[PDB]
Amino acid sequence: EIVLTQSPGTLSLSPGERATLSCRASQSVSSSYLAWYQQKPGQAPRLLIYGASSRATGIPDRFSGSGSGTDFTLTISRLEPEDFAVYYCQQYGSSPLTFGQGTKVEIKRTVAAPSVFIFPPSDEQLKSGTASVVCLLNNFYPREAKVQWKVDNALQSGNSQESVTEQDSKDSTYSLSSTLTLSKADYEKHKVYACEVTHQGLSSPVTKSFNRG
Amino acid sequence: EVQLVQSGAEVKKPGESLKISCKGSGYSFTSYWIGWVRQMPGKGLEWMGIIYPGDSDTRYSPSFQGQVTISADKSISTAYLQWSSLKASDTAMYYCARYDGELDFWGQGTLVTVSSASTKGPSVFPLAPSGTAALGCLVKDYFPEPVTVSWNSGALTSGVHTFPAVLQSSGLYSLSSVVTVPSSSLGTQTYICNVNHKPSNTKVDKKVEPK
Repeated sequence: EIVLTQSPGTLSLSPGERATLSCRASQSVSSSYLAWYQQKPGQAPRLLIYGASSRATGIPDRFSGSGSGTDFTLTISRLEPEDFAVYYCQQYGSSPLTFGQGTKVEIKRTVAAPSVFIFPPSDEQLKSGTASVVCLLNNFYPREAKVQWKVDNALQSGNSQESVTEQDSKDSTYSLSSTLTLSKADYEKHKVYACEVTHQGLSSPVTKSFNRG
Repeated sequence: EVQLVQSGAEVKKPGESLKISCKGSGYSFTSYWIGWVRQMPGKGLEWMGIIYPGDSDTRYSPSFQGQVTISADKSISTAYLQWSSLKASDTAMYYCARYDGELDFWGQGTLVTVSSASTKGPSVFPLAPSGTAALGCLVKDYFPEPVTVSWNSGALTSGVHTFPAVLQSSGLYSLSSVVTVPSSSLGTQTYICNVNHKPSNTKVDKKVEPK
């Protein structure tokens, strides 16, 4: 089969900048049989470009494609807010049909440090035998961030989960919520609960903490 | 206009059978091939196979050959994708699409969730505030997705972040919703998160204040 490799994984650019997205094939593909799709969160993929360089119906002029042999590009000449999405290339010349792994185009803005907040478990939850400790990292950029949970100075690993919001439509930042989960028994055996946050915008790690009780 | 309309979201247990559907309208259904595409959570697009509804000529992607059955009923302009015995690893969004060579029209997708977990309503715990303050709710131990969360019955929207759920080892989901507010408001303004989990008919209002 023909394997399609897209690069970069993530493209970070400001509105008005030119986006150049790459799709490399494991062997030569006729330009007639290379397509690009756009996908927004919670939406089906939409055809953008077909035959390497032709715009699909309804697609604005700022989208273009070029390439042949093993190397293809999708170009967005000047990015609009609505263009920030995931893009997939696809070949349909030789079966089986294959897709690239996708490139996310996200908004580059000025680096912004997270505001950090820690929340102890509720007394109601403790009654049930489990303790959830929550750390919020609010309104930061870029997306990459590190949460390090500490319990009486012991670095925790493997007992936490986190998720991140979609890039904010107004300020282009992200927020992150992390939950440390431990048994009520473990929670009551220890005193100091700390969330240490590392991020590009912080000169040094920020730690928020509480003492149990 | 050309439309492909897929059947609704499915929540299943491992070992159960399932046939999902894709109905075409606004064109000659028996004149075009229909493809099926898988998209696992947070992952890319995968080609599954293709069918010509006119004669049911069917080709499978090598990875899906013998794993699913693709079929069609031309009399009702419908294409199908089916599993005899679902696995948790079949959890994904499934798209049908009309084949031109490229895929020019797409269905809206059918979400298929496969888990050994059973329907369960959430517990809602406060994330209590202790000059910008943050407060919130922890919506813990529910199945399946989704939940809805509002603040003050929709009156509070500014500074709200409702996070994607995480799937715990228990097979149950956990989600947080937070809001940042003036520290000065903490003594005077009531903050209530309104949580609804339709699958279990569990609706909860949690007032959140300093402990």
